[PDB]
Amino acid sequence: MVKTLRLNNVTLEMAAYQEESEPKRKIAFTLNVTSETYHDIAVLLYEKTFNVEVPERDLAFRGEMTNYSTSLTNLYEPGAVSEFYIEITEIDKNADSLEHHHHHH
Repeated sequence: MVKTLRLNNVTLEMAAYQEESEPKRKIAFTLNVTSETYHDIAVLLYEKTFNVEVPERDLAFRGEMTNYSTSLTNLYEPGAVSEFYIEITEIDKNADSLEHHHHHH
């Protein structure tokens, strides 16, 4: 029961968590963001890579957002309002081959 879900230190709730376990493990969780902070969030879309960590199934996963899902939104407190898509595909090495690791870590 995937209730304890963390996206890079950020604990997350959802409404419709749906992961495709075959040909491509796509973690599609429906995040219902509310109109409270939705102002900036409407501008946010996919953004970055996500470190999906789940203690139950034991998955310290770092998948990529293909950024072409045609969905919007990224994070922020899930209430029960704007059901949005954050469907993260099982990361491939298709997108570039450079170890682009240097943000602040």
